[PDB]
Formats: sequence, C-alpha cells, structure tokens
Amino acid sequence: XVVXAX
Amino acid sequence: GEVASVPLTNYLDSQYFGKIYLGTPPQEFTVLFDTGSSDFWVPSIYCKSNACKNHQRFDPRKSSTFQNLGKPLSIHYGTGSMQGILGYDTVTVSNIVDIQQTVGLSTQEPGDVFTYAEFDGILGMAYPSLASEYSIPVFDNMMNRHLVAQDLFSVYMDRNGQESMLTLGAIDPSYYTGSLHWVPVTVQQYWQFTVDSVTISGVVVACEGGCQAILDTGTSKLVGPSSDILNIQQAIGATQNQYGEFDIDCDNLSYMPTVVFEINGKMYPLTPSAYTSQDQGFCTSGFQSENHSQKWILGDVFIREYYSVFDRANNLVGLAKAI
Ligand code: NA
Repeated sequence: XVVXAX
Repeated sequence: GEVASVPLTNYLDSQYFGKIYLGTPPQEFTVLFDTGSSDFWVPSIYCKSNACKNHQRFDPRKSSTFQNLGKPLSIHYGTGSMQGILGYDTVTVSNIVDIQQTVGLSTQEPGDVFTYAEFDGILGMAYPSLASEYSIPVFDNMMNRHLVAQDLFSVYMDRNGQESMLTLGAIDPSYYTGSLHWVPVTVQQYWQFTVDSVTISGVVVACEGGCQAILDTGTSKLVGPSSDILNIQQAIGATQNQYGEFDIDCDNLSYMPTVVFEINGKMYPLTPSAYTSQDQGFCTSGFQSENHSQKWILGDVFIREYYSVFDRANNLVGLAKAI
C-alpha cells in the first residue's frame, strides 16, 4: 504494498 | 492531557493498524494510522463496493451521537481511493475520547486495494493542509482540546512479533537505543523533510544534491524516483522477474551492501536484512519505484529500523535506532 494521500 | 497507547497489529509487514470505537454505543473498527494522509473514514452501510462487503460497516442509524454534515468526501491514494459523506460522531482511541469528530462514511471503494486490506478504514495523522474540505484531523482535535499530554506521537513497528505500538502524547524509550535525532519539517502537509544523499560505502547512488522525502506509516515499502530506485536495485542485486517483481537471492544477504540515507547530518543505514523481505527462503526487494514523482517515501521498511516521532509542537520528525 500500500501507498497511503495524493 | 493524557498519554494513550494504541497497540498495532502487523499484517504481512505491509500494514499496521489498530482498533477504534465509533458512535454511541461503540461500533468497533480497525484503522490504519496513516502519517501520509489527514482524513478519518470508515466503511458504511451506504457502500456496496466489494471492499465494503468484507469489512465492518458503520451504521449511523444505530448511533445516538451521530450528526450528519452533508458534505462529500473524495480521497485518492497512491494505492486505492474512496468517496463518501462526512458526518460527526464520537470516536474513542484507547483512553482518549474525541467527541464531535468529523468522520467520512464510505459510499464507493473502487478496485481491490481495500478489498484485500486487513483494516476497515484509515485515520490520517498528517497536517490539516492535507485534509479534505470540512474534515478536521483527529490528532488536531486532540491537541486543540488539550486531550493529549504532548503535541506529538510516536510509532514503533516490531520486526519480530506483534508488539507494534502507536503512542499518542509521548515517546517510549523502551523502543529504541542511542539518541533521538531531530529533523525539521520542510513543507507542512505530509511529514516532509530533506534527505541529503543516499550512499553505499561513501559512493552516492541516489539523491544526488538532495531530495525531499516523507515519513509515512501508511506506505509498505521504501519508495523513490524510478531512476534512483533502479540504481539501488542494481547495486543490491535485486533483479526483475517475468512478473515485474524484484527478487533477491537469499544466500547473498551476508554479502550485500548497506544502503545509507544521510538525513540532517546523521547516517541511517539499511542493512540487507532490513531492506530485503524474507519469506521462507524467497526474498524480494523492499525498494519500490514511483512513476514520475520525485518525492521519496520512507515507509514501513524504514520505520521498522528507526523508531519514529512526529512532533507538531515544533514541526520536527524524530528518529532513533529501533530496539
Ligand atoms: Na520548529
């Protein structure tokens, strides 16, 4: 896997 | 104010989550405490996505403290996304009771990122500038209402068991050796700071001339700009297989290099054992490319090696060698 916010 | 210990569960070394309680009476959820975002949301009865089907869903109709807000929520992550609607309710995080907290109730969770995640929702722990309109981050409410002992929190990710821990309002010295080192936050949105170089045996291999990085509990790997990451993969012997996975020969571990991040005047080495995911004799790289972004993400690969402190009083990140 995960890659957490834009 | 008080100190709160929030035990974290580790799923496959890729996600670390804890339990929160929402509403009156409490509905229980697991959430990933994410220093790379600032919104708090859980699945709800209004979501029919696959991810919502195999997770706990919040029912606002069963909560006497729920107040709807009416405002939409849309969040895109590096992996995964959600749409929802904001409301207010009481959330309890360990011993801290946080009333009238904005919380998103999901309506859409497209794709399978969250379907296969172990946690139900996300509780963001970054700055308010990263939060969606009308959404107030949980820790900001905790600070503004004086519920926590200090305007900081600390994260330990256990390498050898299920003793991982989030501490709200304090640092726990049992989780590190040596001294805590402080690094100034450059841009207050993510927990972002400058990395001065990445070296192997004194030779710069990445981050030549400096770069920006974020410290992110909600990213599994160590993510960097693709050309820099490819240089690291080459140096450590990680090779892409027919499925795109970067594999490492496990028998090379004692004969592989240490990758060193220079951060505000102190060296942060990652040994082969630290950066290599070791699964019953099958080994893969903990370094991951990002398409076109050039901002590094020091995720769980890094945090397992370095106990991490996030200080909002003084806009600092603290790092110490993990026990
Ligand atoms: Na400061």
